[PDB]
Amino acid sequence: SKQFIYSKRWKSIFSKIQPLQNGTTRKSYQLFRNVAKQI
Amino acid sequence: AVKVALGVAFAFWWTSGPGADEEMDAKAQQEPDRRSQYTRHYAFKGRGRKEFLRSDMKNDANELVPTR
Amino acid sequence: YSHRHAYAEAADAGVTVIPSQDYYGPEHDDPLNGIVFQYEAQPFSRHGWGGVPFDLTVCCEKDKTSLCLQGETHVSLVHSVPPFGPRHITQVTGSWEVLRPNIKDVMY
Ligand SMILES: [Mg+2]
Repeated sequence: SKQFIYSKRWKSIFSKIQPLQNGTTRKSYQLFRNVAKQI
Repeated sequence: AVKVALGVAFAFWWTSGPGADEEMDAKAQQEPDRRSQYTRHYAFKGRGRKEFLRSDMKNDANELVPTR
Repeated sequence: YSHRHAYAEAADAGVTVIPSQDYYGPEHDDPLNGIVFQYEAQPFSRHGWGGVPFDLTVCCEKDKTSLCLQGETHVSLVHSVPPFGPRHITQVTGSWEVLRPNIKDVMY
C-alpha cells in the first residue's frame, strides 16, 4: 500500500548551578569545557 | 681473453658515432654548473646553521638529568 | 702536532665546544682556527616540568688581525597541547653576524 528525550533530574541539576557569577567558577567551567570539548 | 677482446671490439663500433663534437659543444656551452644542494648558512661567511625540517625533527628525543 | 689535540676531558660543564677549520690552512701547522660554543637548556621548570626550551650557538675566531663572531639563538613557546587544546607552538629565532675588518657593518 501507499524525538530527543531529555532527563528531568539532570536538566534541573545543571540549570540549578550557575557559572559566571565570579571568576572562580567561571575558570573551573572554562577548564572543564576545554577538555570536555576535546575528548 | 675473449671477453676483453669482444668488449673492446664493440666499443670501437659504438664509440665511432657520427659528429662526436657538437655534443662536446652542447655540454660545455652550459658553463653554469648543475644546481647544488641548498643549506642554511650565514650571509657573511657561509657556515651552516641548523634546520627544523619536520621529517628529520620528528625523530628527535631529549631528556633532562641532574647536574653534578 | 697530534699531541696538541690530546687533552684531559673535564667530563661535563653544560656547554659543548667544537673547533672550526678553514679550507686552506698554513703549510707547516694545524688548520683549525676558531671555536664554536653550543648551549641548550630549559629554564623555567618547576620540578622537571619545563618552560621555554632554549638554545644558543656562538662561533668565535679572534686573532690580532681579524675578528669573526656569529651567533644564533632559538626560544620555543608552547601555548597548548591536546587534550587541553590543539598543538599550538610559536618560535622566536635571532641571529647576528660580525666580520672585522672586512665588512665594518653587522648583520641582524
Ligand atoms: Mg667560523
